[PDB]
Amino acid sequence: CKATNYGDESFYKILLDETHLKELFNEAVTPLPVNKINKGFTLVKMGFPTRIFEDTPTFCSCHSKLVYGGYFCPNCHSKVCSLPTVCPCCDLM
Amino acid sequence: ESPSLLTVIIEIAPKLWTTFDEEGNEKGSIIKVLEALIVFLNAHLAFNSANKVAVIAAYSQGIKYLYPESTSDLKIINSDMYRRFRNVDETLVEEIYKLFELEKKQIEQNSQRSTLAGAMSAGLTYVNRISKESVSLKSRLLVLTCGSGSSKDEIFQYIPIMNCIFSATKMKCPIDVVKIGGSKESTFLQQTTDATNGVYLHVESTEGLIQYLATAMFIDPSLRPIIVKPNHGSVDFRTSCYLTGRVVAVGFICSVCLCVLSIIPPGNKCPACDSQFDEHVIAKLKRKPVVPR
Amino acid sequence: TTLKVSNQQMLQQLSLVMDNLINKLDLNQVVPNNEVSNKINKRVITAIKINAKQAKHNLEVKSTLP
Amino acid sequence: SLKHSVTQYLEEIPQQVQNRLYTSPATCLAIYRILPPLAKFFIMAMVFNENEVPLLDLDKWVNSNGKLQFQNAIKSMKSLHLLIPNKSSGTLMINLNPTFKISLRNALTGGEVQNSFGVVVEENVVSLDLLDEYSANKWETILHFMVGTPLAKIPSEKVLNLLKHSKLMEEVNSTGEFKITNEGFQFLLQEINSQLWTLLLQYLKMIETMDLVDVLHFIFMLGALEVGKAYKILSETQRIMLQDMRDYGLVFQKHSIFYPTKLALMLTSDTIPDGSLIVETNFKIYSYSNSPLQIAVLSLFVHLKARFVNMVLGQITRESIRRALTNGITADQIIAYLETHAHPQMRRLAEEKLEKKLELDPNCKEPLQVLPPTVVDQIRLWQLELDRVITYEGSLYSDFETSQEYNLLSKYAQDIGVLLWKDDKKKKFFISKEGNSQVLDFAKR
Amino acid sequence: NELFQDVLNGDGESMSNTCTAYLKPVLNSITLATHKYDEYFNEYNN
Ligand SMILES: [Zn+2]
Ligand SMILES: [Zn+2]
Ligand SMILES: [Zn+2]
Repeated sequence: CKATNYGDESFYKILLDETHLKELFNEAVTPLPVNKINKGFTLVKMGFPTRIFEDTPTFCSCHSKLVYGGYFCPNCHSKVCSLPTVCPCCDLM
Repeated sequence: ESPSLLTVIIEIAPKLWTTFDEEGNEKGSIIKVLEALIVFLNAHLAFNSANKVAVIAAYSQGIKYLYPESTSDLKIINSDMYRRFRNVDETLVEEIYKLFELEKKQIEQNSQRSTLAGAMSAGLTYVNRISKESVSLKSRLLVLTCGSGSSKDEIFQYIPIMNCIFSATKMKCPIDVVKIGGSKESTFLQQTTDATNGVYLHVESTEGLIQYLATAMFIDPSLRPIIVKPNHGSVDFRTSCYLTGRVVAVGFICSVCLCVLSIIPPGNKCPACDSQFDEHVIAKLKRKPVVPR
Repeated sequence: TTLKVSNQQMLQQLSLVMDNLINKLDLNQVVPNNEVSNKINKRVITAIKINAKQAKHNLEVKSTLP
Repeated sequence: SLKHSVTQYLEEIPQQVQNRLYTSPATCLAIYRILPPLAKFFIMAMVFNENEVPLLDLDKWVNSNGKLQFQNAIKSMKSLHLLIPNKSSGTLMINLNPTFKISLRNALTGGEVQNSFGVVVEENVVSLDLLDEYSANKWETILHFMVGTPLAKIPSEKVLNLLKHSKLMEEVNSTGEFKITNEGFQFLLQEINSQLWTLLLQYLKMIETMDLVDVLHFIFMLGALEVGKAYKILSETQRIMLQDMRDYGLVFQKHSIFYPTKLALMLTSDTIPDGSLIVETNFKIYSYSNSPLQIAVLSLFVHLKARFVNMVLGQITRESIRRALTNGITADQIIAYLETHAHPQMRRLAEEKLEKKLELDPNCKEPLQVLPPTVVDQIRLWQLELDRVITYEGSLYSDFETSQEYNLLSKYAQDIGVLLWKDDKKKKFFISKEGNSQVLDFAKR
Repeated sequence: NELFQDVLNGDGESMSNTCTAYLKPVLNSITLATHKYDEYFNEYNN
């Protein structure tokens, strides 16, 4: 935990009761702050699909299963059942 | 089945309503909306005897709680009506009297921006207070916004509204929006209703507003699942660019600040967090599709 | 990207509502005239029918093909 | 069964009388709150439009999942005749009652109401000291005279007459006393809201020639009144009605102005605990209650031994249970009172036993019992002891000339459900005294 | 197209219409991909 977190020793936690364990698990949900000297800045290409409402079912490009409604990708028009997921065709989030 | 709490976020401001009167042929249309609200709240009180009502007015220089009045009277409503109804309506109209007088004194004050965000946030806090204080109560929000007035910049409104959407969703507090004005759709308020199982309605004419209120925005939280909402518009859940300002279908977002960018920012640097992107990596996006030579 | 009211007008309009509120308030006038209620109901249902059709068909769904 | 009881009474009223009942906005508002949530939603939509909506349109609003609730809502509204189904031009049109629509419109919009909600004299009185004490004592007195405990001030003849003729507190002149019945114990068990309606509903049936609508009119608006306020005085029938209302501790009069009380407001379906007691293996009762009413009801089936200021301690005995059983109280009712008046401690220990039971074997999930099962078994066993002998009154048949005649006579008795016992070997059968004439009549025929 | 024709003659329009609707989104997606390839090929090549 220490050598892997730039020497910080606060990432190895030992509980003292069941109540504290829930707190320890909950604390991990929040994003972990990044280190200054670890720079990975970049731009990620992702699109915002538009929901549809069709009368008849159609096959989904992700599971090959018939689903009534889905979101159309703005790059290849393939439909995905749920979000957020990587498009199964163009690999665009 | 169970008592429900109704919190009406009415956005009243002479600038918003005066423009509505000028564009149309109706003078003093605020009375018609105000009169409809009084009957609408009474209708909600008539649904059950254990339900409460709250009204928050977003005036030019801030927000104020019309009902319940703070612990810190003119005759405007007949005294022969039901006691509970008058106990709320009389206070509601009286606060309107005081609020207009306060607004009139500060008429020359510069109203830089709208205060709808605060009222919606304030309403959610009131909803939380009642739910925990009384123990097993449902909640609902109703936003009466006058969009006729030409807004200056709506971008600031985006962040507070999105935060309110998550809070309402967590607390199971559907929020309905009733819009009176020129613009047919509000990209933010309409988005709020869909994401929170609410009802969005737009009416051009103030007259006959009660029919809409009693027929569309009268679905109590107890029977929400069994009633199909009358909303007609559709939402794309898209956000405008930070430089062009247009809706982006496919674009780029910064890894650090999550700022949408339709095109590569000038200077190869983020315009929102001043983060420099790698020249090689951005060149990857710039590469054109592969085609046989 | 795909008339402004003067300061006096707001004061003038504010006075009109100020007088219309203090003098008296009639809630019974809120009822429609029976000529716009039909129009209001006709358009409201128009969305109900579309929504009802959408919501009636909102594991795999049953199919008709063999 | 509160909304069911009030609603059911309204359905039995003829439609001709219902139309006159909906004249006042006050009663219409009270009746509006009784319908199911879906019914209220449709009513509110229809009140403010003076037009006709086809039936199918209202069905479109309801989602597929909530389709079942639509059937109950429309059925309830139609039975009360609030909704008038009109068919014309090949379509079944739907409209709202003109009187009901106008009545609701006035109440919501503050139109002319003809003083249905009453007037204000601006002469208020302290609610806690006077209104609460008067109604509590008056309601306390009638309850004591019903549970049988001695009390100095017996109730007036009016309420006394109502109680007797009703199933409550059956009385016999030969016995010279009044005792509780099976329904009486249930009446005590029912919460205050249902307790009050039972007496009021019985009174509504008792009145004769006093108009049924007028009594209903007065009762409904009484709840609309707010406690701790004055209300000046009304119909001629409502005058004698108002005085009779004082007998039940719902309205207080000094000797022109009448003040509603907590019970009056509670009437219109308004939304450690006192009475909690400890039941344990030793058949010892420790009721943490300080109130004569709670003490009196407990004594019906508990042999009290002593009382402290904080609580009353007693013991369950075979004599005590038999005394309640003889009157007509069922054992199932007794356990319900014990279960619903349990001590918080009992639940925790029972839950702890459940948690250990789940720990050892979580495959079994039986309904938890707050009080030890041994008390339940003994109480029910005592009930079996009282039902040890079962006897029926009637007559016996014998000496049938032909077997066919015996079979024919016996078969008919079974058909009309009057045959109790029969033996083919002896060619004998016994029939109840109630159906004795029917069997004899068939014998002649 | 061949499958639709095969179903069309075999089922006589009783199933072809339903079959086309099920496969419409994928058919449009592949057509769009070819259209994009054809459109861009003209530009870069010429
Ligand atoms: Zn899928
Ligand atoms: Zn895609
Ligand atoms: Zn950035």
